[PDB]
Amino acid sequence: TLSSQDKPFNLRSRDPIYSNNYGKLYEITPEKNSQLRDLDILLNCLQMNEGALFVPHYNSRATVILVANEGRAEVELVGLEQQQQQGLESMQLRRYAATLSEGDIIVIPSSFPVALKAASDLNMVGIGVNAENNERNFLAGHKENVIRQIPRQVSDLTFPGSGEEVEELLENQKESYFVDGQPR
Amino acid sequence: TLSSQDKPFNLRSRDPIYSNNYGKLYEITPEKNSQLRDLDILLNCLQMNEGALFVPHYNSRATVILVANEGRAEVELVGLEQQQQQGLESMQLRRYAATLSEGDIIVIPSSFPVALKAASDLNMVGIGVNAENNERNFLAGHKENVIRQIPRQVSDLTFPGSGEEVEELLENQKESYFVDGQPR
Amino acid sequence: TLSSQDKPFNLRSRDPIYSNNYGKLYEITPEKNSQLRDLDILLNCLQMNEGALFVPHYNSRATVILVANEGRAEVELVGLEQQQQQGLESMQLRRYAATLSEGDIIVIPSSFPVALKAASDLNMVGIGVNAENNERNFLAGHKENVIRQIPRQVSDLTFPGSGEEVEELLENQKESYFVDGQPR
Amino acid sequence: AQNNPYLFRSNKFLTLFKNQHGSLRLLQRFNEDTEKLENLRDYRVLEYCSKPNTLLLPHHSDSDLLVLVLEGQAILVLVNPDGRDTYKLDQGDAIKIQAGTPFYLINPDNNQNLRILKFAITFRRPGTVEDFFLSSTKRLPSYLSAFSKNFLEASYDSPYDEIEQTLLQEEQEGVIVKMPK
Amino acid sequence: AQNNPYLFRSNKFLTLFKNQHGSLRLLQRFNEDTEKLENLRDYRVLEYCSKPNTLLLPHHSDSDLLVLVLEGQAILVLVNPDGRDTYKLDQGDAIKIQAGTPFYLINPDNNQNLRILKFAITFRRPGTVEDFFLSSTKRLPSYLSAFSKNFLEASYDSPYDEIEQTLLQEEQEGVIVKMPK
Amino acid sequence: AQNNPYLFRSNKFLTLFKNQHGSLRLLQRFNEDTEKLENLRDYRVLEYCSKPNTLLLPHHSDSDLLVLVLEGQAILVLVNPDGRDTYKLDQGDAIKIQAGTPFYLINPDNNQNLRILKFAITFRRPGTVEDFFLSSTKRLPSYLSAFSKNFLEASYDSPYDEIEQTLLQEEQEGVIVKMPK
Repeated sequence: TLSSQDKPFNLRSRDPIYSNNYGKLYEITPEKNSQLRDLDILLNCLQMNEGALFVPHYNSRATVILVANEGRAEVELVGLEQQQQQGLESMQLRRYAATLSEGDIIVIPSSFPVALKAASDLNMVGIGVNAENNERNFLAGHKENVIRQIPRQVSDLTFPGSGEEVEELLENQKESYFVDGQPR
Repeated sequence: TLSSQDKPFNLRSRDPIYSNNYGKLYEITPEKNSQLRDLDILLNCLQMNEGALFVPHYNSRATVILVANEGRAEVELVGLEQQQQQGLESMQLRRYAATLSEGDIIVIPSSFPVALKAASDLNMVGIGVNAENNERNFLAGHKENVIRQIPRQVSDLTFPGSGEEVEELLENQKESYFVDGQPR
Repeated sequence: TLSSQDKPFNLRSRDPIYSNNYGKLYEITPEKNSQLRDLDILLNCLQMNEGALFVPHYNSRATVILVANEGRAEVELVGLEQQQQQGLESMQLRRYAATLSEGDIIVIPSSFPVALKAASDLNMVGIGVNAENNERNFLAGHKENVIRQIPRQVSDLTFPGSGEEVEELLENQKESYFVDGQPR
Repeated sequence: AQNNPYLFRSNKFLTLFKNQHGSLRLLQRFNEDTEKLENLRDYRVLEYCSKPNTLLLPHHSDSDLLVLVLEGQAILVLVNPDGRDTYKLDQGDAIKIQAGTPFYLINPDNNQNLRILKFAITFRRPGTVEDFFLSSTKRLPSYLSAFSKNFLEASYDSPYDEIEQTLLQEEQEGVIVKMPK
Repeated sequence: AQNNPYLFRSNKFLTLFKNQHGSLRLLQRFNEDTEKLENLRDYRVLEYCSKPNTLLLPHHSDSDLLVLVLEGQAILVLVNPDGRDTYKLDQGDAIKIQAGTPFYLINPDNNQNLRILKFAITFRRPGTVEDFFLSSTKRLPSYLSAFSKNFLEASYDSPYDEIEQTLLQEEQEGVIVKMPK
Repeated sequence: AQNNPYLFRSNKFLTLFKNQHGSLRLLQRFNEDTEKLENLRDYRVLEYCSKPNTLLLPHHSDSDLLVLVLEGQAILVLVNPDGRDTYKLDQGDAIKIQAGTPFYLINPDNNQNLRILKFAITFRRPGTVEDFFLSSTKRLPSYLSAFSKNFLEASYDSPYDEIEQTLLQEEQEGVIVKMPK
């Protein structure tokens, strides 16, 4: 594309950050895209097969716009939204979950967790805003799982369990990001 | 005005960007000025002779607050306006115009095309907000006439006319930025 | 306490802009501190001896969130806020005084004059939004007193009373920032 | 829509253009129904579908757009006041299109349909993305028509009815065309 | 009240999540009552206090936080996906917690308390500051409780019944624990 | 008015002060009537004029000021916290006067006046400028006076019925005055 680039040039989708047999995730950031740098946008390309599950996680600062290209997706964000709560109260917990069809969009705000179920073999394109320094935290699977960095002292005080008992729950998971959510 | 003297001191009008005998235009972009940069504002000094037509066109990104400093001016400004006409065909084309005089202001939005006529010996001064990286695209004249730059079949596919016959009209404009606008 | 600590690794408080028999004023600024830049915030400690009163002044651009930690503070904050009462005389003067106790928060707006009398052995913490390039300039005192650099025939017209006159009412304070808040 | 506060699930757009050749669709402001999306307030999302062998008439955007191919491959020419820049995009390609730059998209020689995801980045009018097309349409005339006869004729250096032949048509196909032969 | 007597003066902090060795207050939205301190909308102050030998169970905030030691001595652990980083706050000590990083703040051993000043810089929503806890406690249950059992079965590789066991809880005490030993 | 259909065309200011020495006039919110000019919220155009041999008494300003000389000549004295920086400002000139900087405009002797454009870049109450005059007048008394006896007292380590008599006055030729000249 271009005998005459030096402006925008074309960006495609090169090596994966998360790859394996369940799915793939292709993120391009601003730290590595002058074009996306100027603009503050990050892109991705989520790959998946039916029965594969995209473990619970949340972005630190990026608000991701999920676009459904080819496929059906069960979603699930989870929340804690308002402020005219104030004195604790009102501030309730939500589970917002759905089925994305082709052309169905879903927004995944900054500190919310989420998990994506792939009812079919599935393709999604996301656009995260405020992508600078984005970090993505995992609360399940072996790797990137933050609930597992926490040490036993605290762990058993945080959770109704015991450092190892919990510790087992945490090791239970053989894999990483992507999994099989076999029915049940 | 001072021996010991180096701040961000004051600037003025140094080397026109457009001069021909119908007018002059001076610019001071954020790119070359320090104080202007932390404002992300540009300044303009329009010097136009009575009879001039500062040709239609538009700015890529700065929003120009035009002030009338000396003389009268008849401006024409075009705009698709309020998407808040979520219609097209229910989204309209309005033309606004004014024969502005001293202490009178016209505001020239980003992609709106504007053209200004010079009813008397004329002086304007502008200020552009969002001033950075702004490019002025001419819709007419010889130099920087964006229309001249659409190849044949397309241009052909774009105007009720035909590629050359349209190419024809294009380079009919003897001149460049400011032109003699003596009636017909 | 943490050797191989670093990055957003703590920060405390080294050397005071003001120091006398009456008080101390420490400042940490975006200019000087890694994680203050991007936050665009100034951090400050107010240590004051029972009776002293922070000289009347204003900051150029940091809004300071005055939080009372210990002791009683006596605050006078001069103001006139909203641009809808124009034609000059409209938005008029309003004194905002009050006595801060442990925990009360008072907010010091970007341009307004303020003076602090130490109602009892004081310590005050100040958070400030918009800090870059911000300065204090004292309306009183003897140091960085602006009205002290307003010339004789400037003053004389500016103020009821003689140039020399004004010129002296400013010589009377042999001190700079914190004075003696004894009454009248 | 009309009213649904608390929602993230956006699944309903707006057609700006539709013809048996292609589609141009804009989505609901991310804060239409809800206050919960204040942040995504400056961003609009468009969608562009085109049948095989079609041309998307020159025009410029009042705002920055992020453009990214979902299905097909394409030709994009960016008009500069200097010349033109043409790029060919395949699945996943993406480029940025600053505001003020006129540009057109072609779908080549093939049976292949085109799917383009157009992320618009508003600045001049918040949440608002405007479009400025040079060609005449039974849908909107061409902005070149708003000018006076004098202003027109002077710039141009051609008499009025010589100009009215660039000026206004009956550009059959509106904004999406059937690229030639 | 309702709408600021002009007032830049502010004593009222709402009750977030107190106890027999704790506290947690969040000062109101600067621009709730007054039109005047508009530039201060996207920020919030949380003053939180605690006795000796107590913890503040891990949770993340969706905001960028700047922390401050008003009285006492502390210990800040900050958990990220590859290790934990441990700090000490002592008088005036200040640190900036990056939005979205799970973290637990403690106050070691002695008999003097802990008084911290939390200053929020908000992004996902102006004013809004949501701290997300891993624990099901009297009031709020844990967020890992908002997914389908199917998600939790699938994710975890444990049975809803194994999960729910180290999921939810009585958390009798709640959010400001006591440093066991 | 305030309800004004589509225009980016302005003419109407507000007198802020007129005396046969000069006037100040402050333009209206570019957005008080239109919705299009929405990105112009924090700027205001001020038109300042003065008759030869004149003084616009030292005052500080809320916002950042970009000043230009559209007609005339003037002397910019910029009162710093420990100096002055005077500047001769021929016409065509401009200079960024930072906020919370006390400044004073001399109009030097002669024949022709002065006309200055005053574009403001407001930060505090976006779109609301404010001026802090030090010289008492039939409109607004010196800011220096909304303080208190016991405050003005050591603030100046003087006695009230004299400070007063060195602060509170009358300036008929108020804001814009006439030097010894």
